Amino acid sequence: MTKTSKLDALRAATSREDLAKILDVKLVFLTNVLYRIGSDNQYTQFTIPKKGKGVRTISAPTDRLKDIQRRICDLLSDCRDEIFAIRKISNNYSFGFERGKSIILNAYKHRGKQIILNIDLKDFFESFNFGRVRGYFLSNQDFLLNPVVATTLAKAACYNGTLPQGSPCSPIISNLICNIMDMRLAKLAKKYGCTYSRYADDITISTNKNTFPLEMATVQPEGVVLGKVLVKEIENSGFEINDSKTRLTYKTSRQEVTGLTVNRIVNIDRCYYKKTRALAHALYRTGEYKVPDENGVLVSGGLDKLEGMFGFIDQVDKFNNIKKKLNKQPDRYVLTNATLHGFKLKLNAREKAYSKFIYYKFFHGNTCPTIITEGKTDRIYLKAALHSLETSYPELFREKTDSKKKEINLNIFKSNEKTKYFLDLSGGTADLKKFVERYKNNYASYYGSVPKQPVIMVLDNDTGPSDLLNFLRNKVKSCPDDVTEMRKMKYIHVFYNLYIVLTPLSPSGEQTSMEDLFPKDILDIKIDGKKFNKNNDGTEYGKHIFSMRVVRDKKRKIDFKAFCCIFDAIKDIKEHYKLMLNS
Amino acid sequence: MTKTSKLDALRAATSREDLAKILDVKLVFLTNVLYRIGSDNQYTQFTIPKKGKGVRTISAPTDRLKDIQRRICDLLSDCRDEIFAIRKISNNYSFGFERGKSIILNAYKHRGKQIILNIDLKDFFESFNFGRVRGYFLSNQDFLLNPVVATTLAKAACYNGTLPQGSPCSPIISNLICNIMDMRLAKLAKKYGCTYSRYADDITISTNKNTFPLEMATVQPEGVVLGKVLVKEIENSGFEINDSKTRLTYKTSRQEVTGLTVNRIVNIDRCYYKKTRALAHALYRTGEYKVPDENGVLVSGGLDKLEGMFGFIDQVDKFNNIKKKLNKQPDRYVLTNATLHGFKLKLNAREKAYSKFIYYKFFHGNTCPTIITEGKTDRIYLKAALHSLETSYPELFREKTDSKKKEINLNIFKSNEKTKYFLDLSGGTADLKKFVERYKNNYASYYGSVPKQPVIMVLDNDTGPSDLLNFLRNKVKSCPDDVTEMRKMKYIHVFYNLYIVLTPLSPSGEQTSMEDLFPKDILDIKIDGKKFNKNNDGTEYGKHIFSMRVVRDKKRKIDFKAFCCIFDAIKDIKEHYKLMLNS
Amino acid sequence: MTKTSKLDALRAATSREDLAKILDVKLVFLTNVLYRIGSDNQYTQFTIPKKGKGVRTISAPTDRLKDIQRRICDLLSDCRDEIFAIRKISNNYSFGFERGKSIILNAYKHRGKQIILNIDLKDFFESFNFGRVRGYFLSNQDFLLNPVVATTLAKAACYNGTLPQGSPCSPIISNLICNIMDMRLAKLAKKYGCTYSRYADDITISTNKNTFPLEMATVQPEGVVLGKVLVKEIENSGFEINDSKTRLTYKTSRQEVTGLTVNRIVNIDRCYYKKTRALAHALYRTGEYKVPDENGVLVSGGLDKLEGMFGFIDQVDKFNNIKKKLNKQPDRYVLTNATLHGFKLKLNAREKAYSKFIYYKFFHGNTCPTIITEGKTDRIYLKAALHSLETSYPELFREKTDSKKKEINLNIFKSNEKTKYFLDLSGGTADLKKFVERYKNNYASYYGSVPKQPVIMVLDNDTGPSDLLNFLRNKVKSCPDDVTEMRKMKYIHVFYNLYIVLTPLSPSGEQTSMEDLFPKDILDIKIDGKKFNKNTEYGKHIFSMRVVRDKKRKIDFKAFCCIFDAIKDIKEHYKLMLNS
DNA sequence: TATTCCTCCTGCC
RNA sequence: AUGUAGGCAGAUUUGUUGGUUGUGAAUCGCAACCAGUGGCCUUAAUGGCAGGAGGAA
DNA sequence: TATTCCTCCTGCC
RNA sequence: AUGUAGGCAGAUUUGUUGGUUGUGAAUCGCAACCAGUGGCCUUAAUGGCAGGAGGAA
DNA sequence: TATTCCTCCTGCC
RNA sequence: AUGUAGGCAGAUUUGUUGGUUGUGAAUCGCAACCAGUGGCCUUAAUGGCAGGAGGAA
Repeated sequence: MTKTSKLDALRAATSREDLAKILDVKLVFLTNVLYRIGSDNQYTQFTIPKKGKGVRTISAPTDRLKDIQRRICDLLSDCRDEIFAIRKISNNYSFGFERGKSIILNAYKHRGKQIILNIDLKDFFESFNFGRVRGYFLSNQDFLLNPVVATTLAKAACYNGTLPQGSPCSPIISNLICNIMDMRLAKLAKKYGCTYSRYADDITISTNKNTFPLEMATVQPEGVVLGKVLVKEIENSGFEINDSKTRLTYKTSRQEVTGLTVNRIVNIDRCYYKKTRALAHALYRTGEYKVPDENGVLVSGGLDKLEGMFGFIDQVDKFNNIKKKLNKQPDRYVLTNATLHGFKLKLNAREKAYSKFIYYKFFHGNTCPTIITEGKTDRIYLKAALHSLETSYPELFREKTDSKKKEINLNIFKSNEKTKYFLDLSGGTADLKKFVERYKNNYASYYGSVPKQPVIMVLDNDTGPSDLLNFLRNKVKSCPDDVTEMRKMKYIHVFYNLYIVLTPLSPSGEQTSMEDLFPKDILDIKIDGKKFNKNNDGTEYGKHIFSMRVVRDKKRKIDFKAFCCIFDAIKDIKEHYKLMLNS
Repeated sequence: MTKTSKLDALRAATSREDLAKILDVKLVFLTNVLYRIGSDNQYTQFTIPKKGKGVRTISAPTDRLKDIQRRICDLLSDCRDEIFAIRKISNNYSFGFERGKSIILNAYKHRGKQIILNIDLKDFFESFNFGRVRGYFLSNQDFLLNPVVATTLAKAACYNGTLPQGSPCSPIISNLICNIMDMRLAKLAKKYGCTYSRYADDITISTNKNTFPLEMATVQPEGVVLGKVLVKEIENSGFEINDSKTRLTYKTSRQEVTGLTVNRIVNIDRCYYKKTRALAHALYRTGEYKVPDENGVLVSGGLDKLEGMFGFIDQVDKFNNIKKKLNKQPDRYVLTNATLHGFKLKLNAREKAYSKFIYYKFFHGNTCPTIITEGKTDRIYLKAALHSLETSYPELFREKTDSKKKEINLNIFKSNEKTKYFLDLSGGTADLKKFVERYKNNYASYYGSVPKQPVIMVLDNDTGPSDLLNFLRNKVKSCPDDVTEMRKMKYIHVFYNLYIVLTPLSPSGEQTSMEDLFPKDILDIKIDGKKFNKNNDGTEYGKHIFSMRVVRDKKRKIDFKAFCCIFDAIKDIKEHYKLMLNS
Repeated sequence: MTKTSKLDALRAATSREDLAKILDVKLVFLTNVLYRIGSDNQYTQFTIPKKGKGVRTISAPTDRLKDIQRRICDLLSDCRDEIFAIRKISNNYSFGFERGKSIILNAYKHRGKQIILNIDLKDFFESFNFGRVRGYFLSNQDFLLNPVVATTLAKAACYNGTLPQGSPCSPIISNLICNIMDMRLAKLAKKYGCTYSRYADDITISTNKNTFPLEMATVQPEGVVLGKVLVKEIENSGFEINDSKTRLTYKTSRQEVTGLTVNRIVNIDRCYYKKTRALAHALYRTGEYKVPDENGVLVSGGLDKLEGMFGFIDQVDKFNNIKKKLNKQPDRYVLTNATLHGFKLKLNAREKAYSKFIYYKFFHGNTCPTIITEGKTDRIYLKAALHSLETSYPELFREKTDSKKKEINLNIFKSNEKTKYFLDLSGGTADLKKFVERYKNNYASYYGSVPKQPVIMVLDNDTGPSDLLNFLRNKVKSCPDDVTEMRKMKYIHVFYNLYIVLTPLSPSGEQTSMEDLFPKDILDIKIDGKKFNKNTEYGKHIFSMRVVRDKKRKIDFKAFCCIFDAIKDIKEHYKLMLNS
């Protein structure tokens, strides 16, 4: 329990009652799912098409066997972690279905190697039969389970005397039983001077030798023929080889480990990144991009899918950056210390494409108005205020599938390290000034596309926006005469779709920030006997604690009367932009 | 004819009358040249020696036949261009005698290939016999000329059976009839993974394989043996292979395509550039260099023989610069804010030698005074004046070849993009001040040789050189504690051979420019109601329009008398420098 | 004396008296040493252990034959230099025991080569028998010595039918007699396209070819086998080949020429440099490092040993730096806008380690206080003052060998180009300000080690150190509060072990320097009728060289005790701080 | 011739 | 007023792979640099693992 | 299954 | 109130050489890049040469 | 042992 | 005063190719880096093509 003695609890168990307690399910429910309704009668088969005529068949547990198997998976994952701790070892050979392991680390193991050999195991899960699972639980030290517990686990895991593909616990059991082959193959590889790794049923054996060892594989004119020692090592561990998938790749072609290039660095497939580039280009250009859904029929993809692809590329990009940092050797020379558009000089071409896509997502292809604020707390204030006045502004909300789960119809931009890296927007005022400065070129970079929604920058009055106001006056000149009239106006219209909303002044014309919009009954509340500092100048608590324990604290019953103004402005802006699209 | 239907006119031609009309020559003259006087009785043979005591014989036509053949060459070149346009193809395989093609593009085709194969065709022009020329004009589907026109073209184009080397129309006919072999060899090369190109009779076949294809050529233990397929392709097209000139070159030796190195980039032969470097060095030291003549005895060789070699090298340098600009790999950089002598860091060694030579030509090895004037209109005024007062100043003129053509004996320096690139003289005041700054080092860089002529810097009085003069009194000390008195003498001697000449001051000593020298009668002469803005800084015609119209145009007979001061100063400077040299 | 005439004098000599006069010894002593007392009886014999089962035996002259052979060695070295000069040639195939030649140049001859062949000659000196030396001295042009002189030289230079390993003259004689094989092998190597060099008995033949010429050496299953041509060219020159030492090295292994890596540049062995790095690290962490001795037991080892190791590495570093300077590549680019710690951007890793060691030597692990100054003559003034006041301050002195060799215990820091390169201390005041700025980080860099001695910056009064005083007021703030009283103290405590000592301020308050501390009469001294410039004039250099340095006048140091008592007060203060 | 939980997307197997 | 004539098209236009980087009206091209002319799997969930984008408390 | 000594240390052979 | 069972550890975790550069609580590791999967010697003085750190006249 | 001509020079074939 | 002798000169000094870059009292050399130890053509107009240097209109 608590990542300390789950394995001890499992070993101590002597009956299905103990096992049911460990899994945290009733004994009646467990033995009803497993035995009353035989586990062999709770699997549905589906198919994944394969280009090689046939298809890949997946057996999946129905509803409740799946829950029991997920519990077994959690138990066995914790047990494996504890075994690793006890034996004082680390996972260096298995990457497939392992916690803390990814395809990136598996590829990194073989980065830059002269020759790479790829083997695939035939019918990986069908090879783990019921006898093998039960025998592993009975015989392998560190488990040595009592017969009843081991048999119950084996029956809850297996379908037709083998591990099904779609069972949640099959991955971990496969890892546990394939550790034997892992160690044998690691010994063999180290013997013949090769790096070895596995990812599910995908074995990679690389070497820096110019010729692969003859005991591992030879390149006959017929093709790649695995050596007898390696083949017998794999077959003596109870697995077969898919002879039609054995590859031997030299440095002069693309060396791929589990989908990633390893010729020089761990990289994405160039074809994949270029296709993501082209899909983003198509989205910017017309209004969308098309992908095949099931049978080659081109259907429009969503922003979610393209963002997921870009994030997949960015995972490898970020890994490479983190690795490059540890090697960076300081150098001489200087530059402009970044300028307008000078923050993209540090970015890749892939990272430049991702930056452009993120900017599009937030400011050019946004499907709802995007609100930019000037800090980490204005977002919480705006969200709370809009939630309180939901009925006052119905048009600022969307509707879910008839469950009263209404959501805010806005993109409240959240600035963090990632938007600082890609967009150059960490929430500072200088950052917003540079944002406005570059807005023209950023807008132009999207192939004449016209955003359908406005981008509203809601920020304080006279507190932060002074240089920005000077820039607006001296450069934009969106109005015939504007010096301080827009310093006190319902809103502003800077550029194509960019608007700015300043916090309304007091009746006396005072310069009031966003927090002044709360009633006086709330600004004076003391948390732990600490006076709420006015905004942040200062025994006192800053705006962070104010937002966390006052504004978001719904029990305090904060009335957002003097917030309606701001929301009203946004509403009007929406209509205004529509008129622009109608003119 | 619109650059599209000259081929149409040739097709429509049906008699010698139509051909003569197309050529724009009287029919009687054409028939006289071709028939009354045998075309074979209008040729002269001369020789070019060959390394192996050999002879390259050239048959060249006389003037009357050469004019007709030049007209035919122009006609057929237009026809070839129109055929290329019509078939919607480009010229990618032929470079020898082609418009818009050079050896640079020929070499660029093979810029970095692993193996080059060079073949040369024996007796290239003696294989285009009369039958081939006449038949090509008869049968090619783009010509299908009437038999009489084709016969007359082949008669004019041909010496006794075959094309003569020296005929103007032989090259274009060679290209037209060698396109057949070009296509055949292009197909053959594409089959065996090789780039193919031709330049006259110089065939290059390059490949990136480490072994040249066995069917194209092999390296036997006797030399290069051409594959039977390639030999048969060349011979079936009616050409012979000069077996003594077949070469196969690896990247370990110099790979040459029509005179240029193609190992990594398209470059000049290193020996040639080094020899040009040495020739310029000899010129700087002793005032002359020596190159062999026809008889074998060394002779001086002028500044135009050199400076043609420099231009030949600069052609390749400029081509490479353009390509680098195309790629340019933009990234961070800091040039250290530039400096004196900092403009030469962007130049490679070859361009540095060229820039040094240009500076020697214009400021250290002049055969006559060099006049440097800021801008681009002052030299126009100076040339017009010096032409107007030719009688007044005979010593400022030199005679031409035979009867009489007197010309300004002064290098009126012209500033342009090339001068800014190589010398850092774009025609501004700042560049002129930097020129004066560097003059001492530039003078010292020429191995102690003393210029034989002055360098006169003609400038307006204090309007632009306000800063320059400060330098002359802050670092140079050219005058004894002079600040504003120096703006009152007809000439100034900065140092060495560098003199300055400011515009004479007005009667009241007011600041003035050389433009004010023009009489005020012709000052306005406004045309179309637009006044001529003298300073072009107050739709008023600028300084260029005024210069062209008023100054360059005759029929006004401008009274050039205010410019007599500048020429008097030039005479005084010449006398001063002559006296100084005699010291 | 007249190296060119020595060759003529030797080849003109005809009697043992002439040879003795050339060697500058009395004929009686020479002939008594060489003949009366057997030359074979004046040789001690000692062994050096070998890694294998063998041992290297060395026979060395006792003490007097050693002197005779030293004179002969100098004579023959001058003769060889003259023979090089007259022949209008230079040495290119031998680096060995040759003047002006080193292992660095020997390795540089073979720098980027594809394959390196290393041969070692067996029993090098044992192959130069007496007959061979005499025959060379007799029948070789450019010497053509009289048989008496040649026989005397051979008798002096030879053990029983051999050249002693420990004889001060065996090196040069071996070089002269191996020149024949040098030319033969140089021509042979040029024939087959190879660089050839010899260093004593270490022959290196290198080629840029990917296959070594079959006539020179070939790789068979047995190993490396030298070709017949090369083996005969060596054997017919009267030398043997140590076959077990023959090596052929491709670029995929460490290519070593006389101890140095050759693969890409001339470099130190990486294992050696890393070992020195680790030894310095152990010295910084603990109080000392350890190294094995002859008997196989670890011992402390002094700063001298580690300093020598670092200097050996720095020799190659400096050679590479000079070559890189020669090649160079002009360009424009900012260099970190100078700033602090930027001077280490020009140093590579080895040079950074050496710089750290030098800084530790002079400021952290110093065994005596280190005096820093702002100029070259300040330290001379302090040294003269301490030498004159030896009896007054025995506490600032130590016995080197106790043989009345008492010497200044104060480690008076001296500045030069090397300290500017490795420490950024050229003596300028701004450099001292930067030094005080960096002192904190430099102190922290030695793994919490506590210095055992102070470090005193002796400067003048508010003349140049004004920047230092401003920095101390606006930063550090050792004292709670000060405006200008810092200029008037016995000493100032700045950091852990760093102190500043200003001169005794004038009673009226006028700023003073080292010169003002001298008596008025001493400052007024004039040489060649020239007054001494405060800062027809004399600079500080002449003042120091002729006035302070020269004890002819028994010059008096009056305003020099005060700084000495200040130094002793600093010593006591730091001792108390350590004992705190 | 700040640390949970709950939707959706990507990728590998 | 003119003034002989011998063979053109196997009918027509930028060889190619990979990797790294940059860039482009881009579901893929182009340019540079490095290495080349072996072979080869390739519509991966509803599950595991590693991530990504949001929303609530 | 600055030009002479003296002491010490390093490295190669 | 619950409910069959047929094979695991040949018992357990980061293959390796050289060069260059950087770096590290370090008598040796680690990372980057380059080239790879041949062989091999190593206790180097009291002598010579090449240097380094100082002290004195 | 202005966009037209004219002169000269370089290079390739 | 003196204080024995056994063979060297095959008689003399920086192996070399190409590319790229830099540089030099230079018709060529030198240095760095990259790749090596195959072969080999070379006096190119008065013609064509591609350029360069100038002058007039």
